[PDB]
Amino acid sequence: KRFEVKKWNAVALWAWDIVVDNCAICRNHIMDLCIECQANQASATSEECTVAWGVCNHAFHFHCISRWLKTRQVCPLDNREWEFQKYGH
Amino acid sequence: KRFEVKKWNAVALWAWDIVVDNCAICRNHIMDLCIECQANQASATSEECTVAWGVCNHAFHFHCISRWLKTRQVCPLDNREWEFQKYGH
Amino acid sequence: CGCQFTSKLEGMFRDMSISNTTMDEFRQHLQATGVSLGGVDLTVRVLTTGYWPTQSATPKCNIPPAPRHAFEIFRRFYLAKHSGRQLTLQHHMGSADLNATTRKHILQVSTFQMTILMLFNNREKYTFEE
Amino acid sequence: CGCQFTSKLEGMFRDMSISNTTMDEFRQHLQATGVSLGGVDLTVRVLTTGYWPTQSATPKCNIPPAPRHAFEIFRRFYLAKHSGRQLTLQHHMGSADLNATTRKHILQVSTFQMTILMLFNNREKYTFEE
Ligand SMILES: [Zn+2]
Ligand SMILES: [Zn+2]
Ligand SMILES: [Zn+2]
Ligand SMILES: [Zn+2]
Ligand SMILES: [Zn+2]
Ligand SMILES: [Zn+2]
Repeated sequence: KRFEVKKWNAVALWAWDIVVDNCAICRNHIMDLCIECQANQASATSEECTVAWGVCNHAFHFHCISRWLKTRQVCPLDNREWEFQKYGH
Repeated sequence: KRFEVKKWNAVALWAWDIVVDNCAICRNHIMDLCIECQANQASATSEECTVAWGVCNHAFHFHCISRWLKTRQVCPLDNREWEFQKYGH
Repeated sequence: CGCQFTSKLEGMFRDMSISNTTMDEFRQHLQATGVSLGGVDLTVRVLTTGYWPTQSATPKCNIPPAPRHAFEIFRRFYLAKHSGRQLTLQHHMGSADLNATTRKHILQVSTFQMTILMLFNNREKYTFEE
Repeated sequence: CGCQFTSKLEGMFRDMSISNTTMDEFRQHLQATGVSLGGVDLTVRVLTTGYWPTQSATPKCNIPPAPRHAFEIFRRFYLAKHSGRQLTLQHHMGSADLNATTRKHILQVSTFQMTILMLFNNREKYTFEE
């Protein structure tokens, strides 16, 4: 051949079993609102109902784990202190 | 085809990095005597200079780790309590 | 007989637990990947050298290519998930279910006749020399 | 600034440490199997979604077959050893060294021109439509 690849420097991103189809706290989805918001509008009045990403690569609705912080303080699928490293998908 | 295999029940045996070519205590081999025996006969007078297998699947000369039990009591390549589950290769 | 001897038996049972846990884990990971998995039901058991003595001299032969590929994939999975160890091949242990074919009757081979019957499948009319 | 965003930077450095450790581990495990001629040289890293934002929309395009096989190998190895590290496929990151051939001068592609040049290698005289 005329051109051949010798080295590769790909970067691999990983995500845990967040179950994009069932929120691990509310069991609706990784998007499309939550149990306490339901309808899309539901008198939104600004604020937000996006996805929250932790330091453990877990994803839930911001509302779900914001409320869950009052019940416990360690991400339910593990035993790690939950951070708020990202907001939204 | 006339005969096709559907199920298989193979049993896999595993061994740790015992370094069959260098004893992790004396650095001679996994066989062929040890540092304090050297020559094959060396006034053997019965007794034994075989291989000792632990509960952690580590293998050294019986003489080497028998002497090493006086220096420490946790297998050097790990932090496990060393057993004597087998004698010889 | 004393707990001094039953301790090894308890360790053997712990090894059995480890083997079945690793088996279900490898099945779950094959559900996501499992490229080389010729043996459909790869029931692979992981044991430790100390508990179970070597049969005679750790045998080797013309293992069937589909079970060869299945065992290779299982060993690669086991050497990755459980790192720090090496997997050996042997034949004097285990069993298998051979699906034969008027109905489809499934036979059984105890990891001894798999190579001979695979050679027969590749080409019949063999003998001891073959 | 204080221990508000510097903690995030320390976490990013920890992620860098994790990435290089996983890289050397995957190189060591590649030294073991060596099946196909696609893993000749691999400086692949492992990052977490939270630390590093997604580039645009995670591009998913035709990758070259040798690099494609290499990435498959990497993904499988990771999901087995560090079970839970499902490698997503992206292209807006990384680089590569293309060995061209009067001497043998090695070019460099930042994971963008690899697919186009691979298509050229498969068949020259292409255009935008191709
Ligand atoms: Zn939810
Ligand atoms: Zn909501
Ligand atoms: Zn978590
Ligand atoms: Zn020694
Ligand atoms: Zn000796
Ligand atoms: Zn040990």
